[PDB]
Amino acid sequence: PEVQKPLHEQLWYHGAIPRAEVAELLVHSGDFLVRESQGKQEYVLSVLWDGLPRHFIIQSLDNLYRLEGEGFPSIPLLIDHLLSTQQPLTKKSGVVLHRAVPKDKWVLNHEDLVLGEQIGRGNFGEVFSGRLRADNTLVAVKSCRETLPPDLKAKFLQEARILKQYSHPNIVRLIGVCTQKQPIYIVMELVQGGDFLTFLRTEGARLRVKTLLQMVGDAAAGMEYLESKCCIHRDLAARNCLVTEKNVLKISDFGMSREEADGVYAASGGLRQVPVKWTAPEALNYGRYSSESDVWSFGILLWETFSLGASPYPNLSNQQTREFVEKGGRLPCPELCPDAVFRLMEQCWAYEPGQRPSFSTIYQELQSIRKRH
Repeated sequence: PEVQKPLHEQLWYHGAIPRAEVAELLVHSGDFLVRESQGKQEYVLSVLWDGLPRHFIIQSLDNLYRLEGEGFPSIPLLIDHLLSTQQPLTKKSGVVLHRAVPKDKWVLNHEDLVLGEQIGRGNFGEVFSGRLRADNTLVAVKSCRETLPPDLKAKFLQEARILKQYSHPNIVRLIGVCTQKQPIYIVMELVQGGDFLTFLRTEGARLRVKTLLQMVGDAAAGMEYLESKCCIHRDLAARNCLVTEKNVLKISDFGMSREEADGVYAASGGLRQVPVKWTAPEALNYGRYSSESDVWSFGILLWETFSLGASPYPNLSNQQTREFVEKGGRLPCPELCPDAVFRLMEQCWAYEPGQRPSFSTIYQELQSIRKRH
């Protein structure tokens, strides 16, 4: 029976989840969960009341857990008491429990995972290879440095929030989220061939034009899917795409990605290390991100592909690149780039976002070009 299970096996115990996720989960008055305060090193009962989460420290003495009333030898017993009696958590607050909010299917225990070697560094910190102990599934593990500013750490679970919703052959699969203890991890499929930029540079002259077109076609299919889900990626670049053992491309690094039903994300203005040279002018100038700015990014990706991993605007700083683009400046046609592909790239970088092609158009055009290779 449930109440006899340890706290760490309870459906309504959410461990090290951050406050922003708590606020997401607590929807109706009386919705609650129990978690660990990483700072205070105490258990906390978080409950929605008058529209906002309220956080109550669970006291312990003589191995009995309590608030301002009776004590119990376990937190599940305390929770059962409060729920069954409908007693306010404190006389002063009047807060009453109504509904235990359970973990979703994506939560993974730390004990389910073994971390391997570092494979990358992202904006939040290191990315590791790893394995699931139950079956030896190889995984990629995204971590978050503790010293990052609170406002940025609050964005760490965005990649998981987004990828939980998706399933497509050209988008990296989420496996789980390790939020029951610190350190918190996001666990994804391991795409064994690594990043596409390194692939282009390493395999270089071995790659046939037909293969290059299939790989950017994969990217285009991934982007068409994301658009269909109202997802604006914002960080599309060759180095953020991964290559499988069979040279299938998958889009990765969703940390910046935003879901917007009406198709436009207005940036905070506070983003650091913005990928300027991959970003559309309206996105930088006015903070307007959309699938149309992702199309701009896609044009840069196409340039990266057909240059076999050249660095864009190599003789310009980020500020100089913005000034260059405002003057009409664009990247030159790579030697190996078919005329039709360059024409498409040029359309991706139309100054006005409304003049850029759709991802469906891009995918169909790339496919038609490949069929003559």
